[PDB]
Amino acid sequence: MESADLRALAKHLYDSYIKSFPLTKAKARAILTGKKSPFVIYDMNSLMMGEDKIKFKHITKEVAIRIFQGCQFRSVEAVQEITEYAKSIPGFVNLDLNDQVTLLKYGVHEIIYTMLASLMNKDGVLISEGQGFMTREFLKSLRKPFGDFMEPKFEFAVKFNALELDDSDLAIFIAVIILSGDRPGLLNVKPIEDIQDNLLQALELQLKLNHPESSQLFAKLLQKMTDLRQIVTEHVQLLQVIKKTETDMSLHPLLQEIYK
Amino acid sequence: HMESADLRALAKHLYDSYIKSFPLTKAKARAILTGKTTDKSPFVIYDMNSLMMGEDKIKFSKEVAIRIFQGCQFRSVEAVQEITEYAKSIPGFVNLDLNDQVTLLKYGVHEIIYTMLASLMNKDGVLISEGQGFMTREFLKSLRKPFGDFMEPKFEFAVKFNALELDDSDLAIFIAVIILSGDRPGLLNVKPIEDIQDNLLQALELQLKLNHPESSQLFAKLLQKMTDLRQIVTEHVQLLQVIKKTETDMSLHPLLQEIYK
Ligand SMILES: O=C(O)c1ccc(-c2nn(Cc3c(Cl)cccc3C(F)(F)F)c3ccc(Cl)cc23)c(OCc2ccccc2)c1
Ligand SMILES: O=C(O)c1ccc(-c2nn(Cc3c(Cl)cccc3C(F)(F)F)c3ccc(Cl)cc23)c(OCc2ccccc2)c1
Repeated sequence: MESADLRALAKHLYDSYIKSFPLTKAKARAILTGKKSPFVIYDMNSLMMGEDKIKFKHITKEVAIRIFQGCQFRSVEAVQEITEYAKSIPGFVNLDLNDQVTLLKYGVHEIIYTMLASLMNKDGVLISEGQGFMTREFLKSLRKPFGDFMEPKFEFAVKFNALELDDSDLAIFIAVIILSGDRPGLLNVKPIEDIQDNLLQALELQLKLNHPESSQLFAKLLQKMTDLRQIVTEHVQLLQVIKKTETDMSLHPLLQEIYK
Repeated sequence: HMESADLRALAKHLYDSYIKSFPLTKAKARAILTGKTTDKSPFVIYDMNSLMMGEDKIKFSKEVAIRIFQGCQFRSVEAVQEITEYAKSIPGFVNLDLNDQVTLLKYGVHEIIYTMLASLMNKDGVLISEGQGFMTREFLKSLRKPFGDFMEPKFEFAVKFNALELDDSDLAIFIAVIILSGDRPGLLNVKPIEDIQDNLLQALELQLKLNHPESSQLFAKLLQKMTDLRQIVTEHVQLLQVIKKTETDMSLHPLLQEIYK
């Protein structure tokens, strides 16, 4: 590829990434630092006032369940956002339809965790397009398996955010995740890896121009995909504990199907 | 109101999801029904013995009409699942109130099943087991007690509906328009549902015009078919409640159980 083409590909993805995702990293960092202040959830009572404040649809019997299920609601929303962005990656829509489904089926969890760090600091997480803020303290302190469902995400995000990537970096990074040629059941891997080679090239040039003073940031960011695979697995294994433990969770079969 | 280029994009988006979500497309169904091919020919079920040989051919305990009736329930549940997956891809649907999401599907899945079952039908019968079987209308109509005429209303609608000669790219938008109906009982926020339907209706009008330029007023004719569906769903529901209060032997799947509450 030629450098001018990698600049063009990077700009393409950044523009799409902004249109696809409601709350950008740049905007989220403005809210967390205090630069319109969000509503803060730190305990039982402020949660009760919050679902009365903005009427969170993710939030509205037991508290720890309602919070867990609110993550699912927002996760379903996010999957669709990623699916739209995926269509703007040059070459993606020309792939075999089964392979498009396969790449998204397996990539979304890694991409959600990555983008969830954009909404997080060491003390909590933004919610509802940045109008809320749920504290790490409150999440960590939830009961039984829910307390320890939330804390691993924060632990990844604090390390990941130490890289100080911006939205133009992340757009290419997320694209690289989607075009992973090692997902189970892919029919035609060659054109997928061909796109990933171009995206990898663009990420490399992007990180060098946008962080010239950061030695081997490219390599350091590819090593975070090691983390991602591990956390996604830990995440999956945790869901199956709730399914086989919680008699409270049985919901509406239709909702169950939406969240399948 | 949108720009034509944006409506074509929405049409292309929905057709692509429809392909990804529904295994047996109308295009594939018509190829098997038309024949000519030797690699796709179905095994045909027209009586007791060919049904018995059929479960040995296609791999499709108790009484025949029941086993047949149960084969429809199984496939309906799968259909509910497929429609739910398609719905999530409709831009804006998953962003709606959670109650309304459930509500739109509760009432819409039957109208959509009937519509898409027409794709699997001609005047003589229906494809089964992902198009590997074909059961004759004659055979269904001749089932006993209340089950005989349980199957027949579907055929009556399908023969008329297939006369519009829609293809999958048209049906994709049509199905979406059905789901995002703002006049379903118990919806909390009709406005955001209606704004989505305006976009889907806009997309449908443009799609039908480009893809059937010589089909005068096909848009309006296709909306007048949404009238039929509402009537057939009611007759269907009322017939199940007869079976439920007659066959205590038989039992319904929880997903369908809930949809009719
Ligand atoms: O606005 C966003 O971009 C956004 C994305 C992700 C989360 C979120 N998801 N999950 C669990 C999870 C993950 Cl991580 C990945 C796939 C599927 C799921 C699951 F289980 F929900 F299905 C979390 C677990 C812990 C935390 Cl603090 C956040 C998440 C999100 O939450 C914001 C949120 C937190 C509390 C209550 C409501 C909403 C937002
Ligand atoms: O391949 C498909 O996409 C497909 C979809 C629908 C049917 C089918 N369902 N039903 C009854 C029904 C309806 Cl209509 C809606 C909700 C719930 C139910 C019920 F009662 F079963 F719970 C039928 C009644 C009459 C007819 Cl000829 C078809 C159907 C279907 O059958 C194909 C089929 C016919 C025989 C044996 C096995 C499968 C297929």
